[PDB]
Amino acid sequence: VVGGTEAQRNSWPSQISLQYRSGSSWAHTCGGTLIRQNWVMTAAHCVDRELTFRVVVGEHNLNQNNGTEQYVGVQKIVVHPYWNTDDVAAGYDIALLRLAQSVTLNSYVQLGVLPRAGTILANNSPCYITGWGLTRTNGQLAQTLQQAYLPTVDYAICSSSSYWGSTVKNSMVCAGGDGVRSGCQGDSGGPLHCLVNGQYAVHGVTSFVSRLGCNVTRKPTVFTRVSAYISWINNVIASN
Amino acid sequence: TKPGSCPIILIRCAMLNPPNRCLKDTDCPGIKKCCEGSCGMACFVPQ
Repeated sequence: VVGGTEAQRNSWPSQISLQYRSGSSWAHTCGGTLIRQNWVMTAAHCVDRELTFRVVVGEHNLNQNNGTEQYVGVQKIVVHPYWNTDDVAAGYDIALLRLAQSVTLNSYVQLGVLPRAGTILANNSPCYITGWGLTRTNGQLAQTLQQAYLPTVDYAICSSSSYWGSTVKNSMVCAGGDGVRSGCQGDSGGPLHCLVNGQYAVHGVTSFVSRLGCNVTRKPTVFTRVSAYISWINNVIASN
Repeated sequence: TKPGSCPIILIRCAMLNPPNRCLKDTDCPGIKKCCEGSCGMACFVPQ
């Protein structure tokens, strides 16, 4: 997250760190949202590789034991059937991971709330992106969970030619593009939290940014619109 | 290595070290172009 602030230790209890086994060590690779005690929602491009994965819940500082964390192996990986590894602009950038075990909920570990199927946010809805991503274009991963205020850019606007034109699909959500705040490498697969009628829900899955940089004026961060996959989500979980 | 050009791709997945599906144009069939995709290297039809 470029231009954010460190989040309060209990601000986003559904935020997970997806990590891969790197030699003997583990490497933070992407964000995710805890949606069930044994299920996690992420980006397809994060788990579409032959790596050994784990999830960390109640994570705050990636380099220190806070004492609030739980480590869990990944039992099942379910990638959207229409996902094309090559084409992130085609959409369907979403995957569900079945945890090896069910987590214990507490002050720091809580389920993420998804939107009612089809929910569309008006232009400029108040959202927050969270993640351990680069804090600057070509910078270093944050150590502590960061958060930045990133409001919606409705489709009509986002898909206009001064924005993302034909790149952005109606199955995606754009937020930010002020040239100051944005998601950046290592934020992928994490939530976009929006406040709608006094309630927060997870409306986005961080997907992609511009090739010219993370925070580029009129190049908002693009997320997979969760509300478009509720039935897919619903069937996977019900049957896996 | 390759007769033609790779397409410009202006979106990047917001992940570090994305998986490569080729390294050389030769890892690609026919009008084999190993190029920088939206999330790692992939095989494009040139220009």
